[PDB]
This record gives sequence, C-alpha cells and structure tokens, in this order.
Amino acid sequence: VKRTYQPNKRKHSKVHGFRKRMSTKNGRKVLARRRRKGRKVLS
Amino acid sequence: AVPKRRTSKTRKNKRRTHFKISVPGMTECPNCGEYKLSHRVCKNCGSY
Amino acid sequence: YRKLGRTSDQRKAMLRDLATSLIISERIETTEARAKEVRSVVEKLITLGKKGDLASRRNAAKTLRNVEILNEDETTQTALQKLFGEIAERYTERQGGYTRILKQGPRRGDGAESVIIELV
Amino acid sequence: MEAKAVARTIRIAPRKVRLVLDLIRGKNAAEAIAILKLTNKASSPVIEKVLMSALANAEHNYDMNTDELVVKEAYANEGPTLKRFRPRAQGRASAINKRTSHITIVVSDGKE
RNA sequence: UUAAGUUAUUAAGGGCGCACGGUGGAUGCCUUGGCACUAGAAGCCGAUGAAGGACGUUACUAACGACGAUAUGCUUUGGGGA
RNA sequence: CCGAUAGUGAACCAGUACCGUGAGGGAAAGGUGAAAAGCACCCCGGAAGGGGAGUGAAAUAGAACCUGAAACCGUGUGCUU
RNA sequence: CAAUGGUAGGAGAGCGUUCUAAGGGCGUUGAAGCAUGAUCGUAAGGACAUGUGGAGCGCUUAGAAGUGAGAAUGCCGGUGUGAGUAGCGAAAGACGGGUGAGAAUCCCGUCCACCGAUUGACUAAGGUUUCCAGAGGAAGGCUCGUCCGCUCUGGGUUAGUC
RNA sequence: CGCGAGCUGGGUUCAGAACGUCGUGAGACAGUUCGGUCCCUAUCCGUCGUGGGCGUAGGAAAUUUGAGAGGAGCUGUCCUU
RNA sequence: AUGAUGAGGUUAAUAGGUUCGAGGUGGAAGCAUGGUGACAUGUGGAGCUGACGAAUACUAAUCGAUCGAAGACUUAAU
Ligand SMILES: [Mg+2]
Repeated sequence: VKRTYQPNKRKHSKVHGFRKRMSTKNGRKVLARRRRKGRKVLS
Repeated sequence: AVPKRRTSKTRKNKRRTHFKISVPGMTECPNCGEYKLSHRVCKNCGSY
Repeated sequence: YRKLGRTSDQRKAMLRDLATSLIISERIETTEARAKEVRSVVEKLITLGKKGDLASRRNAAKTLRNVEILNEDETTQTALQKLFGEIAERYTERQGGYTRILKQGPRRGDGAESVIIELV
Repeated sequence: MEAKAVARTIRIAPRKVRLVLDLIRGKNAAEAIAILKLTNKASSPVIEKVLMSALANAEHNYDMNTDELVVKEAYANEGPTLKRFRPRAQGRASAINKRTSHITIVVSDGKE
C-alpha cells in the first residue's frame, strides 16, 4: 500500500530548507534554536 | 501455549540425556589401512 | 516407487534427464534415492536397445533426451544412437544388471548420501 | 606428557560443537581423527584442525610419539556471542544470538 | 544339589560437596572531564560585510584542529636557544 | 562537590551514531605496560586461532589488554540415587 | 524476687558505609578489592589465615551525610528458559567439466523448465557510486559460499542541436 | 445451566442507520430492524500412542500362568404351540 | 512419524534387473490392400503394462566392527 513520505527533492527544499526558514520570523527562530544547540544541520 | 514456569537446570539436563549423536559406523579399509564408512568407498584410496 | 520430493511431471523429466546423462557419461554422481530410481529406467532403456528393432527404437525415443555426443575424430551421434549401437552391443550376453551403485559418504551442503551409479 | 591446542571464537554455537566433542573424549588419537573425518557435522573439520594442531604441538614442542597419544580432554566453552535481529511481523524485532566457542583439546601419552 | 529366606552390584541420566575453566563486566584503585563558588578583567559584534556555516589548503590520504587561492600558513618587532 | 549507571546529554572527534517530513527527540562507548621494549624465529593451519621460543617485575598485563563479583555455560571427580 | 508473644504505632540503645578534623599506625618484606576457610560477638556485624591483586588503607575520638534494597507490570546492563523447538518469505532442476583447504549453492557446457500487454526493451520520479575491472571472505546474505547490491585497490559519466 | 488455548457465532452487549415511543434538546428503551475483526508454535500435570535405561542374583532364545485391568452387555417382527 | 516390529545379507531369492504369467487396456509400430480423401481392413486378442504370482545371482546386501556369563550370603533338607 502507499505509505507516507513519498520523497520529493523540490518539495523538501521548498517546505523546509534554508530560504524558506529565513522568510519568516518563526523560521529564523528555529534556525537560532538549532544553532544554539550546536546542531550540525540547519534545515 | 506458553510455559507456566522456568525449566530448571535439572529438568533441562534430564530432557537432553538422549540428545546425542552416535559414532559413525566405520571399519578399517582392507586395502589402505585407514578408517572408512562400512559399505562406502574408502575416500583415502578409492577401493571397493 | 519413490517420489524424490518432486511432482509427477518434474520427477518424470528429472528421471529421463538422469538416464540420458548416465548413458552419455557411463558414470554419474547423484543421490542414493535418485540412483535407486534411475537404475530401473536406464536398465529398461538398455533392454529396449538390446531388441534393436524399429518399434523398440521409437519406444526408447520416448524417454531419452535429444543430446549429442562428440566422439573422437569429430564423430557425432545422438544418445539414441549410442544406446542402440554401442551399449546394446556391450550387453548382448548379459541378462540383467547393467548398472552398479557405489555408496559414497554424505555431502557437505546436506547430509545427503552421494553415490556413483555406473554402467556394467 | 601433555599437549594443548585451542581454537578461540569459532563461529559455531558451543551447544552444537559439544555433540561432536562428546565422541572423541578419551579416545585414541587415530580413532579420534577417523571419527572426526567420518562424522557429518559442521563442527567436525573445526575440531579436526584443533586435534591436528595439538598432535603437532606434541611432536614438535615436547617430542612425544603420536602413536601412544590419547585425547586426554576435549571441551568447548562459550565465547563472545554476536547479537543480531530478525524483523518479525507487525514491526517487531526478535533477537538472534550467533554464539561462538573456545574449543580446547589436550592430548597425553598417559605417563609422568 | 534342592527349597525357603535375606542382601549386593547397576547410573542411561540426576542430586550435593569440591577442583579447574569460560562468559560477563560488578567492585576497588585512578583521571582525561564535569559541578558549585570566590577575587579581579570584561560586558557587545556587524554594509570597513558579523554570528554561524560551505568548500578548499599538506609530499602521500581519509577525519579533528590550524589556515584561506599569499591556504597545515606570509611580514614585522620582541622573547626564545636545538 | 562527582569519580565512568556518578559528575554536563557529551572525560572518548557529542548535540555526533540513530529516530522523525518537520519542528524536535537523543544515546552507547575511559584504564596494556614504567618504557612499545606491541611476541625475532620454529611448528599445525588457506586463514582465524594456537603451542613453543623470546620481551617484560608480571603475558590467565597480548592490544576487546588494570582488578575481574554474580547470574549463566562447561569438564573432572568424593558421597548418593 | 519480678518481667521479657506481638501488627498500625511510640520510646531507647546500637551495627555498618563515604567524607573531614586531630592523634596514632599499617603498606611492593605487598594496600584496597576479589575468593575460600571448620573463627569471634546477643543482633546489625568484627577478625585471622591462605590464594588472587599490584598502590593505597585502617585504628581512636569527634564532626558531617547522595548512609544500608527483595519486591515499585521500577530504570540500565548481562545472562538464562521455552529449545536445538518455530521459522528459513509464492516457483524446477539434472548431470558433465573447472577452480579451490572446502562446492547442492561460484564459473562454463548440454538438456529440461517459467514469463513473454511481459519475469523483455526504454525512460520520469526517487536513491547516490550500488556502475566497471582486478583482489578478498572476519562481519552482512535467514543455509553454504571459492560468490555478491558486502570488503579492499584502482577506475568510470565527453553535447551549439537531447 | 460439562465441553469456544476443541469448532461455530444465529441470539446477546461498542462504534453505522432506521421505525414506534419518550425527551425542548443532547439522547434514550433489554421495544423492534439491517450490518458488524472469535488471537495463542503446549512448559507442567492429565490423556492417547510409541522407544531407551536399570531391575527381576549367571548369560540367552522361545513358549507361557494369570494377580489384576479394559471391552461387550440393546432389541423388533413373523411362523408354531 | 522416528525408534520399534518382521523378511533377508553370498553356505543368499531381500530389493532391482531379466524371463514367464495373472489382471488392465482393446487391436501398436512398420508394411500391404481398398478408397480421391478423412479413413477402413489385414498382418494380429496385436502392442504396452506401478504395486500381484513364479524362476533366475546379472546388479546391490562383497570387507569388517561392537556388545554380551563364570553364577553373593543364611538356614533347613540333603
Ligand atoms: Mg512494515
């Protein structure tokens, strides 16, 4: 049966990903939180 | 369907008293002197 | 008669294959049960070859596979021809037997009794 | 008077190898070798290698005759099992133990 | 010799004690790192392009530091002494 | 005040293996020896392993390496059935 | 002379553990830990001996506590039992030769069999080197493996018009 | 009201829908009506079948007695008298 | 099921094969004749035939190994 997560590079980079996150204040919040944690991957 | 209690070591070792293999049914080969399976070809020599 | 872990059509095909292969090679290595069963098939083939007439040849063609043997000197002939032209001659005076089975030990991948079945 | 050989971390479960090891304990070296070569278990060639190694150790390091040699003791104890898994139905995973064995054989001429 | 009576021995395996091994990583000893504070600096950085990154850079070649195409570093002044 | 289940999540290439589409969630893993002196050579083995020899104060300190409990698994037996 | 069963519960006296203070000691002529023993006290518990271990630790008095576990469908690890049991994931193989320490399982050949509106040939997505050639067999392949989508080494993708 | 780790699942007792009836309503009625996932690889005793060990004072082959135990145990019609 | 049980292991009919049958099927193949042809008739109760009956060592049960007693005391009759 059709499961969830039918992957798609364009949609993955458009919904998540650096430029989408930087386009809202809350997205910039998540990048700030991830940098504060020392996370190696931000979006 | 499912065990009600452990199997103690005594019970286990009792159950596996007949879990063993027997020595092969082997005989000395008349031609070469090495052991072989009775009614089989001597693998060391190749006779009979 | 044995079933050899195989359906009726698959067992028939396998037995006639094994018979043809023993005829081609004069001696093969196989399992004990399959040799015990191919003994009868190949021996009835040699019986048909010993009669030599056309109806018997047409009857032995029912069982043998269309296999080709390269003799020496680039001589070429079928399994049927080998049956009726060289093996029937080898056993014209013998009134049965025609095969011998030599038990060998168990193979490695299973415990299967490997045997040599040859012609005699 | 005594010769030793150990095969460590043999990737066969000790419960499986001890079956074959039960057949050669206390037997003569020649009979032990024949038993090993003629019994069709996966552990027979592995035990045969350890036996031949012990016999060679006897001959080469202690200079004892390998005709008067008996299998003084033969045993296998557990080694460092490997832990694996199998995906069962409904997303559950069941453990698999790939156990290993330390196989020891000591041969002796039964004297002092 | 026969009758009547009595009692061994057996261990396929098991039980207890002991001896010797294995597995496993408790315990003890130890510290590379942490935790709570005291005294004294300091309390911003960015369009002169920041914070964080990406990719590179070595004689060979992965990863961490270090450093940018002048790349495993350059100049200068002062310590420094194989 | 803690001494590797403690003390930071992280004493060790740790916000990392890994999980999730994503915010997020989040480990486990310290110790040979004073010195690497880390076992030249011989033997069985394809190898792995091992037995000698040797280094070392010590090699059941041999790299999973300080100590090495218990559960658990074996092999012998004294007394029993 | 009298009293001394005991649950919720009250009261008292103590045993041990870590640390600190001061005094007094023990240790490579072997500390702590660990193991065994047929030892001592009314209990908690305290010694001694001998093995292992290889550098720290008692005693006295007094101070502090992360101070005592058998149970929480407790948490983390290790290991059992079930048990050599269930399973080993739709299906057709046989033999000959070859290679190797080892072959039902790898390579070649012949016959046989299965699909064939496809089990064939492209190509979107998606995945990222799995592609190729030599070498390898610890682990992964639900068995085996000489083989592999695994390991090692070295390679491989060429556009004015797609 | 023996027996669902022996079977079924029509009734009954979840979630859907409808009728009568009650409730302003959400909903309700042991009033009807159509529909509606029955899991489990047997450790122990027990039971049905089959083997090995030792004993039965030497070691064997066969033929046996029967202490005990189980099984069977029903009945119609016609003719004659 | 496997053990077990029973028939046998060469001084042998245990299984296979071979030969001879029983039962089953129902008229092989190749020829010949007839028909334009599908076919038909003849040779000829033909050919074939798992398991059932008999005979025959042609093939395989060819070599060999392991286990298995020496018979306890007491009393009375002897
Ligand atoms: Mg799934």
